[PDB]
Amino acid sequence: SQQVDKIKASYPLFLDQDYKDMLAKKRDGFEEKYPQDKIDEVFQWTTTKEYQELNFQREALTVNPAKACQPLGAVLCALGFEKTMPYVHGSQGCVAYFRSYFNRHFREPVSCVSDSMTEDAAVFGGQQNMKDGLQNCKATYKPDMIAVSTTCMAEVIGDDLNAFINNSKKEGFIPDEFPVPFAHTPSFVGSHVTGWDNMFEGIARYFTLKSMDDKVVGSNKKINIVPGFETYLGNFRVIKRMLSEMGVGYSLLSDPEEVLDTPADGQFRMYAGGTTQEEMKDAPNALNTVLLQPWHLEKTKKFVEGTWKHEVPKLNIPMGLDWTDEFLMKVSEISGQPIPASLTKERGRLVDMMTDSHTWLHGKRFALWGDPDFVMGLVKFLLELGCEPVHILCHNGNKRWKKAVDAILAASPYGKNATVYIGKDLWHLRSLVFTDKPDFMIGNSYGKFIQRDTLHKGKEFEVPLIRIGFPIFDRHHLHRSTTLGYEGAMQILTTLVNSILERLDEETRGMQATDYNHDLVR
Amino acid sequence: SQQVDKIKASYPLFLDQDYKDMLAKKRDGFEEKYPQDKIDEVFQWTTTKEYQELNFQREALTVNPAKACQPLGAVLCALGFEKTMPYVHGSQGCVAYFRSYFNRHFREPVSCVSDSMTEDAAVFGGQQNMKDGLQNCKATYKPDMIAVSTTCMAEVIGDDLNAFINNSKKEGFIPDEFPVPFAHTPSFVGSHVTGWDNMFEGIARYFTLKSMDDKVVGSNKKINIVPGFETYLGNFRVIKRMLSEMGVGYSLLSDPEEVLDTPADGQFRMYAGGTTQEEMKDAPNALNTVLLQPWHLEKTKKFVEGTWKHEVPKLNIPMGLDWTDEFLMKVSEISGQPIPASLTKERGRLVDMMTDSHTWLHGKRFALWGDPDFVMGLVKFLLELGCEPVHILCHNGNKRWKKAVDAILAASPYGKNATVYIGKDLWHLRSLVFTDKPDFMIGNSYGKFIQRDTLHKGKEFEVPLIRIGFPIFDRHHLHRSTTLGYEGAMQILTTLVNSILERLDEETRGMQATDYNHDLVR
Amino acid sequence: MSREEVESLIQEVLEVYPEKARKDRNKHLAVNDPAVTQSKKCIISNKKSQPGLMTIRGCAYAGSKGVVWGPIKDMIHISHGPVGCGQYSRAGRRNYYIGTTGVNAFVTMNFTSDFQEKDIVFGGDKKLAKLIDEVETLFPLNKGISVQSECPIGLIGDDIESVSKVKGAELSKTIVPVRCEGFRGVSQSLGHHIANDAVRDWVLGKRDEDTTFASTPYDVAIIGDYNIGGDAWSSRILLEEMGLRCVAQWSGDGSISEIELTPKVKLNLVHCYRSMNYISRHMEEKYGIPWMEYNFFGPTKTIESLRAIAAKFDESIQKKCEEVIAKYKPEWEAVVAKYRPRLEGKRVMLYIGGLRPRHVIGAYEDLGMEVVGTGYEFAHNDDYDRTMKEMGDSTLLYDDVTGYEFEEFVKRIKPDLIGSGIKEKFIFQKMGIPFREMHSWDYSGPYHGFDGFAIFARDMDMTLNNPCWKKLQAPWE
Amino acid sequence: MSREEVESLIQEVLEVYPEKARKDRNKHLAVNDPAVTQSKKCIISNKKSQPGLMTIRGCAYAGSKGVVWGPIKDMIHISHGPVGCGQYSRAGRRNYYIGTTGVNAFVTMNFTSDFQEKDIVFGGDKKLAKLIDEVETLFPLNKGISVQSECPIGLIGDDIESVSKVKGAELSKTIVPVRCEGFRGVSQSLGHHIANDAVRDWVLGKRDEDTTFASTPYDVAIIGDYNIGGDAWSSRILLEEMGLRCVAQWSGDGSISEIELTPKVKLNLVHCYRSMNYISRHMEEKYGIPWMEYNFFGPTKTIESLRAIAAKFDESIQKKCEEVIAKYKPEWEAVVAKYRPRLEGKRVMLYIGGLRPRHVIGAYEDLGMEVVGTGYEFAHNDDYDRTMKEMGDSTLLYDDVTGYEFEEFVKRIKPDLIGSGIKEKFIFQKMGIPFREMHSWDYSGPYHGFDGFAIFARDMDMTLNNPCWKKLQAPWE
Ligand code: ICS
Ligand code: CLF
Ligand code: CLF
Ligand SMILES: [Fe+3]
Ligand SMILES: [Fe+3]
Repeated sequence: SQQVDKIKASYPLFLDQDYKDMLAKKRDGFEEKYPQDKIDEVFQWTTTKEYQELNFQREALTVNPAKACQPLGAVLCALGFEKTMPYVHGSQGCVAYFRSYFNRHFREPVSCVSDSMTEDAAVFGGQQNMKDGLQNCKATYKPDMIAVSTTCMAEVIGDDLNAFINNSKKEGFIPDEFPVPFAHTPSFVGSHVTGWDNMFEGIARYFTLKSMDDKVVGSNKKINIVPGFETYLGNFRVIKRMLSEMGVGYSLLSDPEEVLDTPADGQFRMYAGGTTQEEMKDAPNALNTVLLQPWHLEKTKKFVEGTWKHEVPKLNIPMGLDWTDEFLMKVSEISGQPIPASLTKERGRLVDMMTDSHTWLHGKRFALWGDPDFVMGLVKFLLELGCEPVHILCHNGNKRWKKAVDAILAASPYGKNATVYIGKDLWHLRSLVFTDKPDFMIGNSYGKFIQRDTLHKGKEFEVPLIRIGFPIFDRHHLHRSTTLGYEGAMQILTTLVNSILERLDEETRGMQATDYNHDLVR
Repeated sequence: SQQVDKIKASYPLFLDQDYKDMLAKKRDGFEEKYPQDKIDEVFQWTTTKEYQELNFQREALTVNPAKACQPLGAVLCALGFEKTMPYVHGSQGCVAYFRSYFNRHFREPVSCVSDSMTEDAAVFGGQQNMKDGLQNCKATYKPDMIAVSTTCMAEVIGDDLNAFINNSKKEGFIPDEFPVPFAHTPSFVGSHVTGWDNMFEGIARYFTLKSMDDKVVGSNKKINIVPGFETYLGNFRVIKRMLSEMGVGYSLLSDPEEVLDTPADGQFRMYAGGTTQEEMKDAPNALNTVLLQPWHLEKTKKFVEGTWKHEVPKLNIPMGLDWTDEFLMKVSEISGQPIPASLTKERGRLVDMMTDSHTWLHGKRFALWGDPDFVMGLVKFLLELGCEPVHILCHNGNKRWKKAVDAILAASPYGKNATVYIGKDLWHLRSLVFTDKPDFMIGNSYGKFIQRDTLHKGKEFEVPLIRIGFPIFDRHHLHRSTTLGYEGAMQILTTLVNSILERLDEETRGMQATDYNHDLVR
Repeated sequence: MSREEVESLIQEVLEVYPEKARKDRNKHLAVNDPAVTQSKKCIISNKKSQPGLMTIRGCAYAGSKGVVWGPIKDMIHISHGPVGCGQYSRAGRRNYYIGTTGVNAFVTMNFTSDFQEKDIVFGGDKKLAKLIDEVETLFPLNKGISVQSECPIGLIGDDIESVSKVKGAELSKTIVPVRCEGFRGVSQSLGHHIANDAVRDWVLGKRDEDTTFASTPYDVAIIGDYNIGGDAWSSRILLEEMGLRCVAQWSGDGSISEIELTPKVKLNLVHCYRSMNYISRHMEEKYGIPWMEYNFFGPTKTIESLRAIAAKFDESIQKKCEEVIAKYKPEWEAVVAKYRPRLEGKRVMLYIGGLRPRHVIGAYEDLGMEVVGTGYEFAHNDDYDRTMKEMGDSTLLYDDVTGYEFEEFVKRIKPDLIGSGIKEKFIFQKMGIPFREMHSWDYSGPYHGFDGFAIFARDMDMTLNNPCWKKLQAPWE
Repeated sequence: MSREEVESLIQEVLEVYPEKARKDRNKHLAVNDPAVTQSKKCIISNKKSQPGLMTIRGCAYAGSKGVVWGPIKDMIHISHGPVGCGQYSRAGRRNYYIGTTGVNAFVTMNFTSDFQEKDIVFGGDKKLAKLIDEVETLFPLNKGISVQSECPIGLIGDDIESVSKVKGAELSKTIVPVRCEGFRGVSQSLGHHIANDAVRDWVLGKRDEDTTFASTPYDVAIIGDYNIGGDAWSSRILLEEMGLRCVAQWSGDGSISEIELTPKVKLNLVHCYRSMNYISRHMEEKYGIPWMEYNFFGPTKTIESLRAIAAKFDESIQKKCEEVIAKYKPEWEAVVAKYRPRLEGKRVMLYIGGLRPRHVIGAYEDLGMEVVGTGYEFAHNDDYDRTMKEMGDSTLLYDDVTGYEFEEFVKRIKPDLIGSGIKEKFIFQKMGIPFREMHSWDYSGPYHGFDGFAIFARDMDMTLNNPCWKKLQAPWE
């Protein structure tokens, strides 16, 4: 039943008594469900130290991963270039999922094609698909560049991307001069960040390897900036804004901020903004190249150092106070521009908020996850705030990364209860937040299910999720936020302290029980 | 008892068994408390339509005001001029409260002096206090200007500010040409926004009334901007930013943004930034003057129109989409500068956000409060979003304002269930959210106590607070936010949709009960 | 527009293609006729996609894991292969269920063998077998396991069938191998078929020799309602108020036991022909159980389908059918009285999967609206047959529509509303065209039965008449 | 710093003033000397503030409504006059309580007569009478009303005493007139006095003729602990573990019944002498009830004070005193072992109201910290008497310190920690000096008793040794 003037969606509709009874009869009649006592008992068991030991013994089963596969990253990288269509040589199913995944995070169109390889191509190779695909894509969506990655099918059968593209040109399906950079992006190696790296390196090689002879380091007086896999629009914007305030010439290599934030003004724009081909061709003439997320830009680094000869400096991700300082200082050294009054002030504003909020932030315990550069920067800032990052999880991280993070933890008393985990998943993390309970989780939308499980044990056991990372699907427009630089540290601080105070408010709202501490002023 | 390794503050300390038992004995032995049954019965009664009727029959008693007194606003106006000391002629207790009221909102120092009128000045007037007060102030804190307002003591006794200040100069306590603008600011007339208007109009008069002869409208090619009583730092910033983007010469008259946001860099700065005396003297040479909050800038308008001869345009506060459009189009017409590509794009990004979040916003019902201009801007934006503002309360509003809001409501189908209340307080609003329950409140910190009362009746009756307004004492750094312009509209929309989604998550987190609708993607 | 104006529209759009894609796509675009039925008179379907054209289509893994198997709540489903497939499909589809997730239900979880390069080189079978033991230990209340094959599994010669038998017998558990590799077929569709065969082969027959189930003349099964936003529960309540006993409901909110009891029912009520007809024909062939299609989308269809279902039973069910129709009458007429005036005259273009493009037409018509275009990602010619008689003369039809084509058709036809998928949504919103998600129901629903119609109407209205649509043009342009 | 450097600093600071303020301020600034044990011989207090020097002081209304009367939970207090005073003082002071707010308790609510111009002209006595009736209708479980006069009440010649007498008789209800107009006196101090006189004349006597209260030899009252962050509850638990019965506790978490029962007790235990000595003297003279000061701030003072309190009774209580001491010994010893190493040798400057500037010194000493400068807003010479002996030689003392003085003293003494109020906090933070609120306890507490010391030590540590303080200089400056 519905009341026409007060219509109910699934919640709270199926709470009506007639729906409840129906659901009861369905269960008891035909589902042959384990009794409620047994369900409770197994639940309890999954929260124990005993169950956690078993869980951390897994070798073959992964449950609830905190990573995705390479070509997703290859696509995002490609979208950062001027009128460029991403193109994933292999199976189309992969492509439907890349686009959806990004649509839901950015709440924007996301343009990408496949060449639709099927059983036929499994046996004879994807050569024909590639020829027809390149010709059809160019004619239909009129890109200035097509950037090719691969799905795991195309990798497993050893399709030769290089030869296939050359032949397409030889046989006249697309013009010789038309840009078609490519990269092997096998889903069974690394993760999405590794695909970003592979694709970028492939695009840089395409435009510069054969033309190194006329290049002179420094000649164009700019710094190249490579952002890596980045899903906050505010992080492209802050980097540009800080360097513009400094009067530093720069080139943002892969800049998707315009194409992922077009106006709703009566037309669809398939392409917008993005790094120009002229900018990629001229990039070797820069003074140097800075990598914003170095822990997934290794291949790009070797190319840049080995072929362009830039002495890529040793910088962490510009997150939190010290590392944003170090980024700006390094940029000043390379460019010869002084750090200006505006940024000095902004820094001091960050520091002021830190002094204003330290009492509520002090000692607070966090479980967190994400990609490796983002995770270590959040870790650093948390220590700078006097917070304790106790469960630090990076599913797509490595031994070398872990060691560097361990060293960051050992340099601060706030690190002493922290453990770093690599190769582990959100089911491992679930156990951790039961056996060694933090106050909060910082993570993506998949964490909402861990919060749910904790609450089920009891209110006193609940660990609330603070959404920072990727993907975020269950809130709106948070992709516009910023996590780098002073601006980003300002946003993270505000979110962290207000989440703490919101929770305290919830715990002290009971009248005549806990509202003695329901203070107007905090 | 404490465990030294896990120390407990008041919450949760007094929930320990020994404290709970001690608290029970205090009550049973000596507090002669009404029985719990009677307390529950009287609570229920305070939620009823019967009690709401008695409540709205009050003529003499005010309970939980949503306004403050004139001089608070005068101080904030004065804080907005270069090296200026606000100075309140009257009793010092007022000043301690003004400062600490602002300290808690901005988490910043607030400088203001009193001339400490006592019982003796009650008999003989405050003449001597003014003379010694001005001299002591000038020598001790070395302001470039002292802006004088009054407390209610000094209004009632009838102190003649003009004479008192003239005598102070005549007798050599402060230099003859040292600027001492003044205003009468009676706490028993209007409210804090009224103090802001009176102070501003007194300052504009001081610098312009007697030098009008050489002024020519438009000769400086600027537009004057009067912000009014404003406690979001972003609202100052956004107006400057937008005008700088259009290449419009402008002059922001009363600009406290710097002195309310100084860096923590090792020195305390009593004064920072602010409108110079030269900009106040030259203000009559502008093309026109735009009042950002006209419903509390009436006296300022009379002065600007009567003495400066500016044709102050009929613009609402630039909040939400249509009124930011109108504001930019009026500034374009006055200045002859076109609206640039950057702001057209920013606008369409706001509409894109509205398209992306309209399904969750639709039909959502709101009670809200604040100052008149801010309240009508919020109402207007809510209608543009497809929301229904059902309870609109403005304690310091007047009948003409209310008629303008009723017209706004009548022009949208979303206003059909809306009522506007003036002269009513947050005890009146408490009744409204019980008897005609909305989904959320939008207001200041005082509303956390209405949310508490709603929840006491039962979870199904709870109405969550969304904190937008002044003062906000129980979150940190929200005073950095923006409510004006496209930027401000973007921040409010985001805050509104995510409050709705957050609350749906809370309602759907019960495993095997409501979590069928606990969706990853929203 | 007249037939001719559409005909020339299709030609103008095709001019951009190179010859080969041009000739193919001509065959997948058509105009509907007043007399001519039988699909192959005017349009082709269920063919390969032309490379590089931005098909909206997914893969056979989507059809099998995401669509048929994934919703089954008390089983654990393994995305077997590398990490992406199971991550992108984690909880994207709102196939609602009742259970204690991570304990006795596992729908919104992502279980995977997360292939590394060692698993490509040596094969995944030993990992699969270790993975199954780890599942049994950590999730002891699972009632069965499915192995959903991603692309590399077939290509490197793994034998999931053998792992599944060996571990099945060793552990006395149902372990279902499914060869739904994404390079098979051309779309989600082949994934349906493969998933049905795996149901047939490994689960459906488990109680063939068992006779303990106490049956009645009124036992039915709801087959191929995936319970999006609770759709299936809104249909069920109506079937039971009519006096039928729904013994099995799958896949939405479906348990493995209910699948195993399906051969015991008297009638299979099929929501989605495209996805479940294979298992439906196999059950008639093998158990003598008849099936029928039904539609609870809008009051008109719901009423007609309740009558047709009742007619298959005795007079007592037919009488209860009339009591149900009379009870809900004032409710749905009040939805009409309220929302029809607000939607009368408005034009809709649809693009969806294999059923909804024709199945939702009646509900729009109940609200006075007109469907001027529809099409399917992966339908077959029998779907198009049923579609042409449901659509008006001179309307546009499109199969495996390309991104370019959909944009261009819309620019020219200027529908008031578009109902499609998430990959389509934000494109048309930017073009100022109101858009409703017609897979996910835009996080709303149910849309089935009478209770569903109330929500469906609210939802078309809130979006079609929203104030945002008037605001796209800046006043200085 | 030596005596000569401090005195030199004092004259250096006075340089900026005009001669009149200079001469007055010289008398309010002193260096302590343990050679003179008599307040007056060194410093002047409780005089008018110099105009325009940015004193930190409040008014008599703050002293009476904000401090003494407002905490009383089951009475309604009316801020009678214009809208400001009641608004700025709404829930800014953390006088914690147990009750059902808006129903039987009213502490954090703001009740006002909200004067308009007409009430200035015709007077507010008729509006006060109507307000009283509206209050009885809407808040029927209130057990009393006070009327807290703001500045204009006395200045326009209202007679709130007459309204209170006539309305009290009509309704058989306690209505307490309080002439705490903010222009009265020089500070919050006279407000204390006026509010104690009002308790005396209108409430404290109500049960002088009743003999039903059953007494015991161990009955005490806690007078003038306002229960900031729960301070009085942590003090109370220790008195009850020691075998005393706390018949009354006011004004924090205080009821009107327990004020009226106070004359029944055997001893008045006084936490704040400054605010409550007036009533305590009145009770000794009229009822023969002795009183004593005590300090439960830090274990040393807590231990000494428990012993002194116990000493006023028999052996059985002294025995319980030593048991309470042994019980908490391990807890406070661990707090010291953990935090004293982290705080040892660090130097603190204080500036607070009328008690805490001397009262909290012992707690800092228990953590090995040194108070190098203290001062009061509104203390009298008997307060400076007790101070000089608790402070070390050559320490700075300041009375009604101006903003300029406090900032210049700090710049030169360079303390490691400052404990003052909200108006001071953000100043010194900017200058890089760790700051703790010593009125509000920075939203923390309690700080009283053994339980509060734990909290107190954690707080000083978290702030003094916070990593934020190393970051104020940009590395490139
Ligand atoms: S199964 Fe099919 S694409 Fe019949 S694969 Fe698809 S939940 Fe669609 S038109 Mo998503 S043949 Fe169901 C469908 Fe229809 S996932 Fe849902 S909406 S009625
Ligand atoms: S058609 Fe194939 S079954 Fe279908 S969705 Fe594509 S792989 Fe999977 Fe998986 S891990 Fe990523 S998303 Fe791929 S490239 Fe390999
Ligand atoms: S010393 Fe006087 S009793 Fe004290 S706090 Fe000042 S008024 Fe009040 Fe009130 S309304 Fe405002 S704050 Fe004033 S100017 Fe009148
Ligand atoms: Fe968008
Ligand atoms: Fe601050």
